[PDB]
Amino acid sequence: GEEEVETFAFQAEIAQLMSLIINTFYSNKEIFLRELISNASDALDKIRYESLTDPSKLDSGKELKIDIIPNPQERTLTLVDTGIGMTKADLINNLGTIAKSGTKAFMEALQAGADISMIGQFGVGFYSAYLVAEKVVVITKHNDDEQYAWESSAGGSFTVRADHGEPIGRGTKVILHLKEDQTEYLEERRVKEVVKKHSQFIGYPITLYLEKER
Ligand SMILES: COc1c(C)cnc(Cn2cc(C#CCC(C)(C)O)c3c(Cl)nc(N)nc32)c1C
Repeated sequence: GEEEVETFAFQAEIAQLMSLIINTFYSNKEIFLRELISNASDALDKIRYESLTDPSKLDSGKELKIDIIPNPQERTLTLVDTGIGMTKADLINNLGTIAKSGTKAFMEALQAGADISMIGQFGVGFYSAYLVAEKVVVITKHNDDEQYAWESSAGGSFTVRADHGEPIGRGTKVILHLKEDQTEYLEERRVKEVVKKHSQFIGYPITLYLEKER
């Protein structure tokens, strides 16, 4: 009803990127974590910076953090930040619009012998989620907008709806529904090893949750 879903097509360039990400043979999948962590960090930087001018921007939650939560029984890995969040326009229009050129350069660079690990230099690392995820759900809440859920299982489309499930207050929760072959990422020990390798110096506390059972 009010949480009625609308389905949208990805920009052509982004659909091909995502296909390339899903169908290229590439073993170093763990780079997805660096990119999602990097995104969480920039969103937290943004809200911190804006809060300096206008401190009431933190009324929706003072704490600036990242939690990484592996759940084996649901086959999900979640990354939750208390960053700036995304508006409806961001999710439907602006993120796609901005990412076209990065996507097009990335693919050109791949043709010319760059590797998929370099996705972050092109501003489009979010889509490396599909190295490991069959489906990605993003819950997000920006100040003065309402909470939204974005979802996609690739194949060229995404859905956006109002989300009246549990309030996140402010931020983004990226829920990675992992592929059957990628369950190593549902163990804290693996997640820890990847965070130490690639994201040790992030300027926010990253709590790695321990799976309650394997
Ligand atoms: C819907 O899913 C996505 C898609 C399709 C593409 N990219 C991203 C990456 N991304 C982008 C975020 C943003 C923003 C808008 C500004 C920069 C104005 O805050 C943004 C934010 Cl605000 N937070 C996080 N964690 N990631 C973000 C996501 C999550």
